[PDB]
Amino acid sequence: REIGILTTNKNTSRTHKIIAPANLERPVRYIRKPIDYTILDDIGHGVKV
Amino acid sequence: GRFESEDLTSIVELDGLLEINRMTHKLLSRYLTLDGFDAMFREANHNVSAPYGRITLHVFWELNYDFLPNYCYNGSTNRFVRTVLPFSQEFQRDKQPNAQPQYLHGSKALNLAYSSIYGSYRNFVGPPHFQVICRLLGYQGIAVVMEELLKVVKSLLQGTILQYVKTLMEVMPKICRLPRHEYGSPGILEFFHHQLKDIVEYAELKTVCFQNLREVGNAILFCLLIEQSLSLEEVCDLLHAAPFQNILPRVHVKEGERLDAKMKRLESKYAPLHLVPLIERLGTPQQIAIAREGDLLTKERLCCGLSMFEVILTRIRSFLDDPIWRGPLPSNGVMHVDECVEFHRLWSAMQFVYCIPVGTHEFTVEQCFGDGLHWAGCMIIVLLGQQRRFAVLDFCYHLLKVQKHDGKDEIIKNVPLKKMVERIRKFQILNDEIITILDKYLKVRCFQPPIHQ
Amino acid sequence: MEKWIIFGFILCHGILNTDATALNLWKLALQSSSCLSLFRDEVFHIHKAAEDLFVNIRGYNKRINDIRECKEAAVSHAGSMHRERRKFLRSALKELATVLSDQPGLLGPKALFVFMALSFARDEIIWLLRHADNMPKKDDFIDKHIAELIFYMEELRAHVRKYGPVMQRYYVQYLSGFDAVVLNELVQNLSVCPEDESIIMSSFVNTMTSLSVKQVEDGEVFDFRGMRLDWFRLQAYTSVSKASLGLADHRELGKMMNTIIFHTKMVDSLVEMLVETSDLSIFCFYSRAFEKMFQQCLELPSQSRYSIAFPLLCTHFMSCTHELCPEERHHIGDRSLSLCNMFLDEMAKQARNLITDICTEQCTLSDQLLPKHCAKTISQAVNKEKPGVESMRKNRLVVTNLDKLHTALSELCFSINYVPNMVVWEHTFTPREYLTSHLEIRFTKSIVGMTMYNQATQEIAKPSELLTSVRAYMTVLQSIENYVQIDITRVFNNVLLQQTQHLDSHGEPTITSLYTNWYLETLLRQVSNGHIAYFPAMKAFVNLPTENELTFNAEEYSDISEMRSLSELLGPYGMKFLSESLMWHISSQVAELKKLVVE
Amino acid sequence: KDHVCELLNTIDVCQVFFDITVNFDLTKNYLDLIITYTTLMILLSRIEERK
Amino acid sequence: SVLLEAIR
Amino acid sequence: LRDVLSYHIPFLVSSIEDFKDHIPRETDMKVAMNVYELSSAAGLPCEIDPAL
Repeated sequence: REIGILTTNKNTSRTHKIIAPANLERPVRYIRKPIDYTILDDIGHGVKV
Repeated sequence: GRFESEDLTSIVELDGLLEINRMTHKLLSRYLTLDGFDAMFREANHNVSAPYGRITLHVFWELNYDFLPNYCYNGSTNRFVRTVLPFSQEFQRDKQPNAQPQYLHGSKALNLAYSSIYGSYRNFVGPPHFQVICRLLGYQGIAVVMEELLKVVKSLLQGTILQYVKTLMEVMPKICRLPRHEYGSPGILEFFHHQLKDIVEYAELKTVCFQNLREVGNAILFCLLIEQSLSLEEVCDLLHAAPFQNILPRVHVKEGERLDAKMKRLESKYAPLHLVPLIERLGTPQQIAIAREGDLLTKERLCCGLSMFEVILTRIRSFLDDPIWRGPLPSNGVMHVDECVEFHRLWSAMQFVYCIPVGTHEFTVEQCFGDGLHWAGCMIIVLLGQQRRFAVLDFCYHLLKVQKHDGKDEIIKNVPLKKMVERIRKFQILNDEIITILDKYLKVRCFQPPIHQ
Repeated sequence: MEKWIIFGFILCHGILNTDATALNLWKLALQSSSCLSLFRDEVFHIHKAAEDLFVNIRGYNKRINDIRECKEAAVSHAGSMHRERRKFLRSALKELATVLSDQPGLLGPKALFVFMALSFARDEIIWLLRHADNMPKKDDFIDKHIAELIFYMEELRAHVRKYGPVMQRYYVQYLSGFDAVVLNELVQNLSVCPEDESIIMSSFVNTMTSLSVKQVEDGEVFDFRGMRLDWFRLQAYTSVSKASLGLADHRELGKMMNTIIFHTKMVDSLVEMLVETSDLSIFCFYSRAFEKMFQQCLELPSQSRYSIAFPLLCTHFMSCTHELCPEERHHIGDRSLSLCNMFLDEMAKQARNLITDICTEQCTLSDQLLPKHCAKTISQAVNKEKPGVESMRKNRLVVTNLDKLHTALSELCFSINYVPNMVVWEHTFTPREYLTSHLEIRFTKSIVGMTMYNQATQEIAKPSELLTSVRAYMTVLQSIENYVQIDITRVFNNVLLQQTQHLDSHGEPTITSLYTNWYLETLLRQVSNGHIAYFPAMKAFVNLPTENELTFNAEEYSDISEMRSLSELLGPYGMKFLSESLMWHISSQVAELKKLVVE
Repeated sequence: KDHVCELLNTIDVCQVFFDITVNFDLTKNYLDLIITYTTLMILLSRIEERK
Repeated sequence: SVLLEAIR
Repeated sequence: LRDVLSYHIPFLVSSIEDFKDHIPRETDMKVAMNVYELSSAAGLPCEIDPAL
């Protein structure tokens, strides 16, 4: 009791070196599309045609 | 009495003599009927009727008088060695009591052999001494010694050290800005020497303040080392108590056999060794209660995740309340740059003055004070929250940087440049490690934008 | 800018003959480099290609001469210039990072400095990386201090990431107080404005005025992409000829709009600006150079303080993947993970090697205190160098092995303990755990190896001599806690508690089993031969004074002190195992005796 | 490449005003597009087995 | 400290 | 072992010594064997060796 006056909790925890994510990122198929110039019309004060 | 008549380094000899006495008592108890060795030891130490025995009181006395102001720490070997010139001899220890050889190790030959064996520990203090002290002082001795050390540190910081810092602040330059790199290392060194010339001529800095700083650093180093020794002892005790507390190691697991089944079988095999359950099964109500209390005491120790240096550091920081430590608020409203109203500038001046290579007929700082002075200064700076400012703002560091950039060597006012910068390199290497250790143990302001007019 | 200037003036070489400023700019551009970078790994030589292209032209001989002079000047001075730039930038970034850490609130007012420093450091790093591998004129192209620069860039990035809210508050207050009013009063001073431009400025002013500091602290997420796109549309509208509101006569308006756009980017695009300014994904495709730099950093104790930079750099690998080619993603992520794991493992290996060396030095120091070294002193008195001297520091200019090892260990531990953890490709990484695992394995191996067991000669180290070494090792390991946040008490519990069992978890002999085998096959076996006897007076076995002398003394292994040390090392489990083996032997003896009894 | 050429022709016939210090975004985008086109063509020429 | 007085 | 444990875990050693000393010998050997095994685990000098 008399020595406990000068004691504080050390912060100690153990993890696993490498922790994997709940779900792994999957590859996405590449789909060819034409050059579209009407994709920013909804950003700011856009013009149509 | 023999232990009380010698320095702290005689603790190993005292422990050996106590072990010899315990062996003699064990041998004699076979036929005769004497009290337990603990009872006799406590009656001799007067610890039966007092919270603190003679051994702990003598240890505290030695720590206060002979240990702190005479031993200089060495971090490379983690050992203490006595100062080249003592600055304290008023200990005036008692007179060694003479007695027959039988009361001693047993005979003249045995006494001589044991003295020769224990003569190697006379000129240093290390892990063996710390562990012996921990074993002999249990917990009460450590607690009381640390309390007295905290009181001594409070007295020193608010006493002689405060007055010396106040006196040195007045003589410090009103404003000091780091010169540009165009001037060069020699001109910068000359400018620093001229600005801090008055500090160099001051004599009491290297004899009282330095001494006091060494005293405050050795105390904190002793606190840190004692704790580590205590932790080691606790871990050994815990390792020994595993069989009687149902604690088992990770058993080897092979293909075909599951870890859980193997662990269950191993626990079942060691079931008889368990005490508490066995006592409950075949024990009196009083015995069972006592056993439970004992088990609880045995399983709970400071090494189970309790730290003790942080409280000491916080108390030392709280002891710093004088405004001189921090000074007035900055004029620019962010931080001090030019003005030297902060203690970090004074510490930089101290480093500059004691980094100068001394002659061949005089001792160096390390020979007399070792690392205690640097430890105390770094602790003070860290507790004042100026480690980053000290690193950024420092005369020695800037001089070393300029010397590295230009690479010049001249004898500027009987002061070699290359040797001085090498010493500065070594000292900042030491200071960085000390500050990093201190920070590892211890662990906003928003400004307004300009307004259109 | 370098690529812009060089390629544009190569394409528009016609003006080079006429204009003088263009020629000077092109010459300065050529003199500042020797090879460009078409893409991450691809490079393009400049002077040779330029000379080849311009040779066929009619009157470009002066251009060929200028190209040759620029090539000479570059190959002469570029390395030195870049070395000096790196030397200055190292200290500049160090001081800036330290000041910002001391006063985090300064980020707002001095945000531009952080980005300028990051851009300069990144430019120098990429230049050095691309010029080291190619252009082997061969040195100034090998720098041992790049680790410090990378570490300080990472420090600045972490400071920006952690102190985003203060910058957001400062800049939203700026936009709401100064920029809004200035733009509002400047717009009214326009002679004429078409409909679309007027709507654009009205939207800008309304958006800036609607901003309030209260939205920053409540977690609101801003979005000013529309504002930037509208400003770019205004630039396009006013930058063309036959425009009522030409931007050529309103340069100050453009400057103010650029400043406001920078403020908005700071408010809402901290991560995007960080990626734009301080992305070092180039190291992913220079794996050989990255590994060489890491190895060179490790072997320097002074520069080992910044070894954590490389694994931190590994986090930037996935910043170079485009949406039009997802194939790279998996391979780049795997490479980054492998590189980070290798770097952390190498750091842990170096740390444990240094700790083992320090433990060996400490054991060598400690063994001198054993009683056997005091025989000469007892003999000199009866028949009528010391410890502590090595710890005296006459001067600090003399360096031993212990101090060097301690300094290297401290630097490496500080590097390891820089960050609690990190995320690479959504995979959390902890460097301290790696260090702990390595330490435990090393400790177990060391404990087993100090027994000095020799099956051929049946030689074994005395328990006391091994107990002292174990204690020294434990003290050294406990000393590590000052630099790292690992727990060592439970490490001792795990490592030491397994030595008590007859077989460790990994399935190798332990000290208890070796000691039991030695005692049963060398000490007790020799007693039956009459060479050793039990001396109750000394409570130990003492070799008889026979003509034949054994290779060991039973009194130096069965003494109370030796038995006490053996018990301390083994524990109740080891003592129980030894007792069980002895009881097996006694049972065999009794079974043999029963045959004689019955017969 | 065809789209880039068309855009460059449109810009040329538009007679746009370029100044990094006035309209940073426009000049930056124009120069970046030109450099990207040049580097893409050089890289395509470098690939040996496209034919 | 005061314990110093006591030991004295 | 008894000497080593006498100062490492004094409470458990004292409890074991008290339990073994005041165990009625009239009790059957079934519980006495367990008591002796527990005592010998700490190195106590049991009259009958359970391991043997």
